[PDB]
Amino acid sequence: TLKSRPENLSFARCLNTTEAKFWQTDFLKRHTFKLPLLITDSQSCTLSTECDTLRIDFGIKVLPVKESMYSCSDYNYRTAIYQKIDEYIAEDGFLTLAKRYVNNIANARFLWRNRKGAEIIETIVTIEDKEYPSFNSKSFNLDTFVEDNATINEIAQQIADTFAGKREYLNIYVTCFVKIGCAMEVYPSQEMTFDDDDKGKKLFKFEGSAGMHSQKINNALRTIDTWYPDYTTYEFPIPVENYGAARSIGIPFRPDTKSFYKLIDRMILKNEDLPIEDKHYVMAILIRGGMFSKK
Amino acid sequence: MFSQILIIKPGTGISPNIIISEDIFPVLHSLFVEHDKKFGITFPAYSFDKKGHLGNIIEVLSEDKEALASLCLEEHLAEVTDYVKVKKEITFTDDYVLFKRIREENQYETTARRMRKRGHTELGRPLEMHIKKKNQQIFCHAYIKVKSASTGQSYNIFLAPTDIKHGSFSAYGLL
Amino acid sequence: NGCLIDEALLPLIIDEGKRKGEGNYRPRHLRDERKEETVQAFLDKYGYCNIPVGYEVHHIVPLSQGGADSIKNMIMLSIEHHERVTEAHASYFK
Repeated sequence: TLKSRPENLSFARCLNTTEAKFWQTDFLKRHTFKLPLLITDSQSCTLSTECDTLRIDFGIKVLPVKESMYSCSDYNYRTAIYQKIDEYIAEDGFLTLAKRYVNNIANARFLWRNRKGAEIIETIVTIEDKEYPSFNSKSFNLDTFVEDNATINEIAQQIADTFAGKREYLNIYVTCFVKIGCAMEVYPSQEMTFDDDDKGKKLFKFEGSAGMHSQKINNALRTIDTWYPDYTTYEFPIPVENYGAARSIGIPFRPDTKSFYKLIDRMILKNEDLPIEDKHYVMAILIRGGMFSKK
Repeated sequence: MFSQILIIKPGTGISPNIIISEDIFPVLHSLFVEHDKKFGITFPAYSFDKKGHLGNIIEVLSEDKEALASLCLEEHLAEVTDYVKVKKEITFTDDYVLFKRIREENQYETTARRMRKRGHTELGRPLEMHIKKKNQQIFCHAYIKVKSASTGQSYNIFLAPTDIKHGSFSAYGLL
Repeated sequence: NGCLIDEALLPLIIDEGKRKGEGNYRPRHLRDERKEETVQAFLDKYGYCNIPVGYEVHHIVPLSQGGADSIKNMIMLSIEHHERVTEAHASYFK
């Protein structure tokens, strides 16, 4: 029997994302070479004349949920969280969330603006040694989740096993191929500049070349949350924040007892059973990680 | 006044203005010139507090119904279907608000060249002032970027609501 | 007719607001309270009823730094110049 959350409770993320990098190349000879693409000057970034493809390389590290809590100043709360997580493993097995994350990877949501107006999009997923067949991201929409692909099932199974208790680590390397066209414009990440003298646009330079932040790709992958109130009114997945917040509507979708804090109170403090949707949401929040401390 | 409603799907990251001015306005202009000047465009989301807020919803209006049927927006827009939503429920409405194009003013160089070509009175120091004041209004209105295929340049077409209900709108669908 | 119209006058106004409000920061209870009648009197004197489209009111010397709300310490100016002066003053003071 518990009364309140501890004065110092926090979690570490179970999905680490490496920063992106841009490598312009040609589609017809993509497995031959790759040329660097640099920021040219209000800065900008455009493909060279003799080039018609853009390639993005990044990686994801997956860690178990149980061994991913940083600080918790209550042994009783720690044991309660442990048994709740074990119950979720016994019931679900972290398979739905793994399928959703793999689906988010497969539809190439992380391209952001560069996804729009692309002739051909291809995504190849590389496990520790082996590789998986190429993904045609043009056939996957941003609204419905496919739970029938064999490769999606395999990668989701591996991710779920690394999540619950089976494996201690996983590393996934993702390469992309987008055929924008010859001498087009790409949109890397933008610096949040602090100097007040000039307010020109500043792009992201990673090892000389361009690329996106890890936070942008993490936010793109995190958008799987559909189990929120008034879903039929809106009908689009949103990212997983505490108070269901977003930026395309500017509305706190969970300003009430559907928020993560009330859910964790009704889950741990009162031991009240919850629907599988709330369990899915609270596991997604735990996977994302953050700081949850009492006042 | 038959109407057809298009929605920009929210949650895709891209701002609706880019989608409007990238693959909605040019194709709409193409079929507007192709179907000989019988359509108009309205934005049922305009709020005005400090700037243009064109918003999410767009609507195309026509006097006839068979004109909208022959427009066939379903197949022409069947490439960005994951970003826009088109409904095949053309009905009759009687609460529309029309929009008229307001005209900007050219910069120093073009106006100076036009003045030298014409009866140049060469009031160089305060001439720009006369245009800049006007621009200080036309720079706080809703606008759409467009790449002119015939001439080869790009501009910033502004628009604002009006109280008129009828008339020949434009080839652009605006008034 | 009382609007910041030319580019090459803004640094003078930023200077005037800069070299006059140093060491005068005061809390809200000591701040001079902005009133809705002073601005209306300003427009009515200057041949207006409502503020023109594309302009926002602005005090040359900020009220937060010992300024006063009156016809003297009041200028109408465009939005872009407004946030430019605002960010310059934020760069100086806070």
